Amino acid sequence: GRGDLGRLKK
Amino acid sequence: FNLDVDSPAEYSGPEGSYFGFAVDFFVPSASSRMFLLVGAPKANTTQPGIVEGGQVLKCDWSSTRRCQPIEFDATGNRDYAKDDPLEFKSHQWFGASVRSKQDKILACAPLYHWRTEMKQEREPVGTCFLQDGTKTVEYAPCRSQDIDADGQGFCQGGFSIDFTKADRVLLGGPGSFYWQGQLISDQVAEIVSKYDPNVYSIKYNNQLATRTAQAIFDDSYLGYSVAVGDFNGDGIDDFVSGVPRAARTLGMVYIYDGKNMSSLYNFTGEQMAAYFGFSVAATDINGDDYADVFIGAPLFMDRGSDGKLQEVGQVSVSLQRASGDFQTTKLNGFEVFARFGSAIAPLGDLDQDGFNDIAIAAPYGGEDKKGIVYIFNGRSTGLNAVPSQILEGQWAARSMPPSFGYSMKGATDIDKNGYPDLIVGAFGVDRAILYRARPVG
Amino acid sequence: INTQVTPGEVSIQLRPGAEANFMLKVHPLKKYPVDLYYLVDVSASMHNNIEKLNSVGNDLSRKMAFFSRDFRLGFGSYVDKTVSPYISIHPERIHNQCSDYNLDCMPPHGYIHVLSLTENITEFEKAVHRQKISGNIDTPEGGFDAMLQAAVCESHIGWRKEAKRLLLVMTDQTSHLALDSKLAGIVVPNDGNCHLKNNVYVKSTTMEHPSLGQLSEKLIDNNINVIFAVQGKQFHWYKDLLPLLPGTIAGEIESKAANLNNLVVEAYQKLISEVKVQVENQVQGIYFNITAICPDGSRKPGMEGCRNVTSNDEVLFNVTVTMKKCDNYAIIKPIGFNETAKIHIHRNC
Ligand SMILES: *[C@@H]1O[C@H](CO)[C@@H](O[C@@H]2O[C@H](CO)[C@@H](O[C@@H]3O[C@H](CO[C@H]4O[C@H](CO)[C@@H](O)[C@H](O)[C@@H]4O)[C@@H](O)[C@H](O[C@H]4O[C@H](CO)[C@@H](O)[C@H](O)[C@@H]4O[C@H]4O[C@H](CO)[C@@H](O)[C@H](O)[C@@H]4O)[C@@H]3O)[C@H](O)[C@H]2NC(C)=O)[C@H](O)[C@H]1NC(C)=O
Ligand SMILES: *[C@@H]1O[C@H](CO)[C@@H](O[C@@H]2O[C@H](CO)[C@@H](O)[C@H](O)[C@H]2NC(C)=O)[C@H](O)[C@H]1NC(C)=O
Ligand SMILES: *[C@@H]1O[C@H](CO)[C@@H](O[C@@H]2O[C@H](CO)[C@@H](O)[C@H](O)[C@H]2NC(C)=O)[C@H](O)[C@H]1NC(C)=O
Ligand SMILES: *[C@@H]1O[C@H](CO)[C@@H](O[C@@H]2O[C@H](CO)[C@@H](O)[C@H](O)[C@H]2NC(C)=O)[C@H](O)[C@H]1NC(C)=O
Ligand SMILES: *[C@@H]1O[C@H](CO)[C@@H](O[C@@H]2O[C@H](CO)[C@@H](O)[C@H](O)[C@H]2NC(C)=O)[C@H](O)[C@H]1NC(C)=O
Ligand SMILES: *[C@@H]1O[C@H](CO)[C@@H](O)[C@H](O)[C@H]1NC(C)=O
Ligand SMILES: *[C@@H]1O[C@H](CO)[C@@H](O)[C@H](O)[C@H]1NC(C)=O
Ligand SMILES: *[C@@H]1O[C@H](CO)[C@@H](O)[C@H](O)[C@H]1NC(C)=O
Ligand SMILES: [Ca+2]
Ligand SMILES: [Ca+2]
Ligand SMILES: [Ca+2]
Ligand SMILES: [Ca+2]
Ligand SMILES: [Ca+2]
Ligand SMILES: [Mg+2]
Repeated sequence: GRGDLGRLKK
Repeated sequence: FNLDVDSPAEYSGPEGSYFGFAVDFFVPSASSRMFLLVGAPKANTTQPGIVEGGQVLKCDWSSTRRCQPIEFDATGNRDYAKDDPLEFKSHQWFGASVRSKQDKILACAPLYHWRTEMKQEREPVGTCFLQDGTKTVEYAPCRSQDIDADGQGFCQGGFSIDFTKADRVLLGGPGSFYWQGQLISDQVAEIVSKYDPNVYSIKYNNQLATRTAQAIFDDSYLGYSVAVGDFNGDGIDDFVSGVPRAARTLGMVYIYDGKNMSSLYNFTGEQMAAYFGFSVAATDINGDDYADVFIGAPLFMDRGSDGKLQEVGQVSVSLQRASGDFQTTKLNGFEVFARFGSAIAPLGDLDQDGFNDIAIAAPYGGEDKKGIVYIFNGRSTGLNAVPSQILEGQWAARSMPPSFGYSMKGATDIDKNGYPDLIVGAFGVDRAILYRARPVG
Repeated sequence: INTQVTPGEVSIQLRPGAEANFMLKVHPLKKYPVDLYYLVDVSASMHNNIEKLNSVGNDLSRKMAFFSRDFRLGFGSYVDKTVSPYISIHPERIHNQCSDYNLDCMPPHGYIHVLSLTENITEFEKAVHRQKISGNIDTPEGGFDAMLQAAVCESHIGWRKEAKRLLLVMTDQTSHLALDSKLAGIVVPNDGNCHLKNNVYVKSTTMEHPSLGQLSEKLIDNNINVIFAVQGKQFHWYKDLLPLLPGTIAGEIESKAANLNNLVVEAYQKLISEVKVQVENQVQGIYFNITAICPDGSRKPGMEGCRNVTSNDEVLFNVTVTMKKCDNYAIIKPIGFNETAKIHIHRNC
């Protein structure tokens, strides 16, 4: 992921 | 050794405005007069409904120290629709970076935000305004349609700027593509002619810009600082920029060819978190007509006598050679936590040996951490590694440290006595100081 | 007087061009009262990890009963500075940074002190249980700033001077460096002082992160033995900063976070088995040459010290003091120990 919220996005 | 510290001219701005955060010289040369350009990123302006927008001031030298803001923009925020502001010029930090070529003035607002057309956002794209004598034109390359944290939405364009010899602007945005950073260059003639106030995303045909890279390059901060000089021997200034968080925070400095933004040379730091690439400068210091690279690493930690690390800072002096390579010399700081290498201002030939000089600042060094500026002379061998002169900040600390030497500019003979002078900014106390080189015209 | 570092006070005489020397003994004892503070990364990248903190209570206390006279626990959290470009400052995303992804995310904060060091493990378990996730945009997170605030705020966290202070910093990402803060317009150097008002770090939004030298200085000044618990590939980033941060350990959290207690116990064992000193030589014109006579017979350069030390076992530091010139005292302390040797130095010139 990219960014701190990339985990949520993924 | 010949800079006049006895009687330097002093310039002051509004309290808390960060006056002196950026300094430069304005020499239109169509009129014979000379001015100092001082950036005040947190100054209050007369724009309707804008608080701490920022300013760039034009300061006289002739027998007075008065300063007048340059009216780059007098409007408030434009509206995308009814009760729907397009942009947010409050706390935009206008004047954080200022540049002037002959009669042009380029000043930028890195923390300018705007709301994209697609949705209601607040994207720190940053914006620049180019004054070209009679005309004033907005330059906001990083605000566009393809903007997000993924794109140029957080670009903060204009965080660092420079002027190319052949009349191009070099602009670095540390934040684009998840803080991979980016450099953008376009010709001034195209910037001033393609400008339309009603188009929020202007296209530029001959614009050179670096592109997106792998995810491993994220948070590199390409465009943290920029400089220009000829490095591949074709007469066109190349783009030198610092990338302080690259290579796992070792830091890097890239050189891109000015003709096509093609990468030429890479520098890499040798200590993690030292911020190799905070400051970058290019000048020919040894007088062989080849431009030499100066790179600051203000957080560098040096092993002391006992083996204890001391954060003194470092400046890498890299002399260019005809073979297409460099010879690097490390110049360490003199005091702990002074941040030697924060600013690197080439001076030209301060004393006319035939060899250019350079000034390096440690904005938190000296007595009471007032800030100190070190002057180093040039030689046929390279840079004389012993400071020929010391410049000490005079102003005591207010709520924040004076930060004397945080911003500095030289290589201009403002008094027309044949010897280049130097301007130093202390934004912590809202001061700018001019030092005039004494004769050894 | 001193229980571990003897002699605690030394007085010597010197004259220009002369020298002097004495033997310093550092003797670890059998059991230490342990203060362990859990400074956690509560960003949106640690959602799978935070739920596993429920297991570091009772089990960790029973594990550490065998190595400590008594064991304390505390909790604290950080995500980042709450300013652009680090967070989204749109009014919808400003206080619920996971709005687009529809999670019940807490508003972002710089550094919040949740629970002071206490011997009641149930308090720690409950405080851990109720704690939720916050968010921001960029991957690097303000670990170092919260670390400095935890180290320097003695009375707030509850560090005991009699205790073997441990500060565990748990994260999955690199931390922000001092001059990163210029992107937000924060250009005021960190002063290193304490600014916890209502258990919240208020100056996170107005002054930049600390530099590695400043953090190291303030950690060693307070005898904080830092353990880095890092999950992803960013562990090696912290492992590579250990030479720049004396007295710091780094441990790898396994992908499921199943080793978070073995991590602490192993790091504590490594900590108490290493003795290394440094000298606060502020005396003008006098230089120190300290060599560590390790129990195995090695002559290490002192600054690196010796390893695999135990109790019933003393490390000997051979201190040679030279006068080169003239115009006070110097302090030789083993980093991570709660006692120091003060070398008062008289002279005539
Ligand atoms: C100074 O130091 C800097 C930093 O290290 C260095 O810049 C970096 O240079 C490298 C190489 O020039 C860049 O890396 C990539 O290069 C490939 C080239 O592709 C060929 O080689 C690879 C080798 O693995 C093969 O796999 C491939 O098949 C080719 O043979 C480019 O393709 C890369 O760009 C792609 O990826 C980007 C990010 O995903 C995309 O934005 C881009 O459009 C390209 O997309 C393509 O590839 C994707 C891969 O996932 C694919 O998904 C897409 O669909 C599409 O097919 C990239 O350029 C690296 O980016 C540079 N980084 C920076 C910050 O500049 C300098 O070269 C160095 N200079 C000097 C003088 O030393
Ligand atoms: C610019 O002007 C604004 C007011 O238009 C000033 O705002 C003050 O901000 C401080 C906190 O920073 C508040 O305590 C004051 O109450 C505000 N004043 C008013 C009238 O609202 C701001 O300080 C000014 N900034 C500079 C650099 O001059
Ligand atoms: C340790 O803390 C726990 C709670 O964190 C205390 O247990 C609570 O005690 C109160 C009475 O004082 C009860 O009403 C609660 O139901 C208890 N909760 C739990 C979870 O047990 C406990 O008393 C504390 N121990 C000491 C020695 O202070
Ligand atoms: C350094 O730490 C040791 C270990 O805790 C301290 O020794 C204890 O001191 C307390 C009083 O603070 C006594 O009640 C204990 O009996 C001591 N234990 C042992 C094993 O000696 C020591 O006092 C500390 N010294 C300083 C200067 O902080
Ligand atoms: C501790 O250091 C002192 C020096 O400060 C050592 O004493 C010297 O040892 C050398 C080598 O044996 C002799 O040449 C000198 O004459 C000794 N005296 C001085 C004043 O230098 C001493 O041996 C060291 N002790 C240990 C245990 O290593
Ligand atoms: C970029 O321009 C330089 C200078 O003419 C040239 O040597 C180089 O081959 C060019 N590279 C590309 C990719 O166009
Ligand atoms: C310390 O002593 C060593 C010899 O053991 C010598 O090599 C070194 O130069 C000395 N350093 C100082 C600062 O006295
Ligand atoms: C560590 O020290 C103990 C005690 O002297 C000794 O028994 C053991 O062999 C040592 N271990 C190593 C690896 O040197
Ligand atoms: Ca060129
Ligand atoms: Ca040269
Ligand atoms: Ca010269
Ligand atoms: Ca002059
Ligand atoms: Ca972050
Ligand atoms: Mg995170």
